[PDB]
Amino acid sequence: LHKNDIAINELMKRYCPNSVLVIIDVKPKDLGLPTEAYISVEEVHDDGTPTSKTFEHVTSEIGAEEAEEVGVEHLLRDIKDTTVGTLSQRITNQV
Amino acid sequence: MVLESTMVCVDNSEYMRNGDFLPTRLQAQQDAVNIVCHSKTRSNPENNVGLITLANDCEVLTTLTPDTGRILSKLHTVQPKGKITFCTGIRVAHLALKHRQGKNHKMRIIAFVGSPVEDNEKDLVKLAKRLKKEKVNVDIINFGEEEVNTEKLTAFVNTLNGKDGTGSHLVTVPPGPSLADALISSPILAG
Amino acid sequence: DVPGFLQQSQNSGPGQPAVWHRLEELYTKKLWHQLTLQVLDFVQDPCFAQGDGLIKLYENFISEFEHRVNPLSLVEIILHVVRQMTDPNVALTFLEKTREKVKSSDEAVILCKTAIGALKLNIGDLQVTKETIEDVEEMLNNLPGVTSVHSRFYDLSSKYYQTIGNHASYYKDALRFLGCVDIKDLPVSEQQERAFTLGLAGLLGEGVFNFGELLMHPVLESLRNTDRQWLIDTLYAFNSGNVERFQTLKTAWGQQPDLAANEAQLLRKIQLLCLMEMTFTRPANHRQLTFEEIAKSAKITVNEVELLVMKALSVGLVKGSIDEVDKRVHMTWVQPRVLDLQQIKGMKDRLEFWCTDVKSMEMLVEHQAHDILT
Repeated sequence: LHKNDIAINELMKRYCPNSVLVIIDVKPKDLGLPTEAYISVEEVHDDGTPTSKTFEHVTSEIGAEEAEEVGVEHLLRDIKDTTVGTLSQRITNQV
Repeated sequence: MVLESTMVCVDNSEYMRNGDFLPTRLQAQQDAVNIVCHSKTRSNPENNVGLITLANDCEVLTTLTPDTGRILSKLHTVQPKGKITFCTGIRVAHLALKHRQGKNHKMRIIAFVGSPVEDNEKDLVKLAKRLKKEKVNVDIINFGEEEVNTEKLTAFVNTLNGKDGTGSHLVTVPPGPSLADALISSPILAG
Repeated sequence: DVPGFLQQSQNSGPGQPAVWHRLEELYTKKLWHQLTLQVLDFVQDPCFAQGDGLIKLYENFISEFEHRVNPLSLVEIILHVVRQMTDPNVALTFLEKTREKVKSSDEAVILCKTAIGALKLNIGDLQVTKETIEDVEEMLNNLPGVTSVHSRFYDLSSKYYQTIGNHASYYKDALRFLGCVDIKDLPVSEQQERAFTLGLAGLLGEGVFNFGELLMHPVLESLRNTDRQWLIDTLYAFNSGNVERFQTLKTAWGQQPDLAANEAQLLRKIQLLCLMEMTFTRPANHRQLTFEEIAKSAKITVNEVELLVMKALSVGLVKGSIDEVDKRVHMTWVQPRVLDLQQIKGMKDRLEFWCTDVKSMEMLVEHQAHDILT
């Protein structure tokens, strides 16, 4: 996260309404959730530091509407669904 | 005709509104921008003109476009804040010259400076060395003054200007009742 | 009036022509900004404030019809005018005139109402001034967080602190004053009394329990090096807790006025300190405790500990509820607040142990799990 990002987001803070910032990685080596939703708001600091733009973490979920699930499932033919049973559960319980 | 890009920087400070010199000369140099962009329109209408200020926070009012129609409307609301900035004012233009449409167009950037430079000689000669390295045409225009006109600015221009043959020219305007239009129209850079 | 100004501009005191030379030079050059700068430099100088009554009005008029330079400077110099003349009667008319004269581009109304309120903070008006102060702090939540205006607002909250009405608000604003600190350029001689009344407000503050937050920032303890250490001693004693009542009794009888009636309240405030510290002391190894240590440290009987923990549950800083039948004391979640070194060591320790345990179990399980299942 660069310091200039507040100035970059300031433009859309002026012209447009409040903007949400998303940080991802260039190389998908991260096992965790690649997408982090950060809302831009001004919060009162307890220490007394001057008021500045603060990025607050917002929970998110990865999902599709209708056809995108079909497209992904067809293009992959690798990943498996929930499939309640032994292997599907024990894989999670392992990794 | 001639294929080149035009970048004009306007001074949004309050030093342009002073009562000694012209009565808010911002409108006068605005009219200058108008007549020179109309001149370029008459010569080569395919040229694009961008607009940005010299202030701390760099904000582009209008992206480079051959049509000055909406630009004339964007010439208003100068937002008279800040004082002056140099380095990032250069880096927000010369580095942004790669975002132009036509790749056959030459690189030309001018500036209107109505405030004293806060940067030392080091940053000046370094940035001049950079502009000389990437070889970009620069025309220095200063409206109004406080201290001596040209001291380190002379060596600044001399070090910044390469290719003595048909190269860049320096524009120095003294105090006077006459406007800045016919005065900046004197060199070959205008018209 | 420009040619007629030369007559009264030329004539001045013994030392005035020194600055009046540059003043009249910038006046002939007709530079408004440089004129304003020269004015501020003139005010900054320790003038005798005698024959300046003419130049104040002149620069006032000039600043009025110039409609160029920042009117805030005019606000400052007219505040110097109302400070020198001490005439609140025409002050309202002048301020209203300044508010009416300035057009609308950027909003100076916050500093204008700041000045109005500041001048109205005298014995003349109180309630309405507090109302318009609330208005002022409710004015701009926007980007100009420069806090300089809010620092002047902190001065207003100091003049409001002169009133015994609300102690807590001045401390909440004192946190902001603690966070808005820039540099040491301002006189330390003033910082003595500033940190003094800050110490008094912090001590008498009922909106805060632990004083460790005030001692947290290094600038205060760095600026208190010149001042006597009697305050730093008792503040650090309140920060690290008091196992002895002698010193806190000494600082209880240290300040005679207003500390007598609030003494018992301060005792009821610091009685929770030993509790939170003792429950934050041992994170493990039989958390279960008894009232013996509490009664020994707080030198109180066994009859008043019920009302003590009743007050503790009344504040709401502790969720502790003891289900005991036979004599016992159970403890619960508590806030670390300022800092602890042994709890940092214990933090890295318990964390390293937890981490290597989770890692060990993970590797141990996955060892056979990957082979026999996959």
